[PDB]
Formats: sequence, C-alpha cells, structure tokens
Amino acid sequence: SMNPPPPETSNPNKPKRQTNQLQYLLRVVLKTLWKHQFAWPFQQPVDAVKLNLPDYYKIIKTPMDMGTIKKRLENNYYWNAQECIQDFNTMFTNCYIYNKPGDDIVLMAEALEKLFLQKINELPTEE
Ligand SMILES: Cc1noc(C)c1-c1ccc2c(c1)[C@H](c1ccccc1)N(C)C2=O
Repeated sequence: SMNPPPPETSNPNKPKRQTNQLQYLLRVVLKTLWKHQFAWPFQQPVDAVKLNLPDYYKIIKTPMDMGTIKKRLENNYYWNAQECIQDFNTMFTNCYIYNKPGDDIVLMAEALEKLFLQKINELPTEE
C-alpha cells in the first residue's frame, strides 16, 4: 500500500555457497557495524510511510539495508563476497543520493562506511 516489499532474502533458485570471505563478512564486518551507536537507522528497510517520505521509493530504486544484509548472510544467500560488498555499497550510496551532505543520517552513514572500508581492506584471501 506504500512501502515496497523488502529485497529478497531467500530463493532456492539463487546460487549460493559458503566461503571464508562471506563468513568474515558476517562475523567481523556486519557484527562490527551492527553494534555501532549510529547503526539503528540502517538495521531495517527505510519505512517511508512512518517517515512521511513519499519520494523515497521514487528516488531509491534499489533499496538496501543492514537487516536485509544480515538475513542474506545468515541464510547463506550469497555466491561471493563481492555480492555482499555490493549490498553495503548500495546502502551507503542510497543514503548519500537521498539525503543532503551534513544531514545527521549522512554523518551517521559516513561513520559506518569508514568502518566498513577498514574491515574490507583486511578481507582475507579466499582459502
Ligand atoms: C537510512 C536512511 N537513508 O535515508 C533515510 C531517510 C534513512 C532513514 C532511515 C530510518 C530513519 C531515518 C532515516 C530517521 C533519521 C533521521 C535523522 C537521523 C537519524 C535517523 N529516523 C528517525 C529513522 O528511524
């Protein structure tokens, strides 16, 4: 009626596997971002109805969030680390497209992206 359905988090037609990189993505990358002071707005899809943002899902056509990412990791939805890293990048990029520089939500996203890029830089070799 207003919010779209969320991005897919299970589908037996999607190829998937477990890898050491995807396991790092969950144990290190996601859990470090999740517990941060500024994580809360990113922990579930944007609720455009609650927020009175009738333009959000006209502007953001590939929504993403960390709740979605957590479910995709916990359900082993991904084929590789690059797909998961793409989701994080989409989440951050969406935030910056929709909001103004120096908006609180952007400063919050920036703080989390800084941490994300630190953890990604130590993505271990596929083993
Ligand atoms: C993430 C995200 N990308 O664009 C928007 C808009 C959001 C977004 C997602 C959720 C919320 C808020 C904003 C918003 C808010 C405004 C300012 C600072 C912090 C939180 N609030 C009250 C929420 O529960």
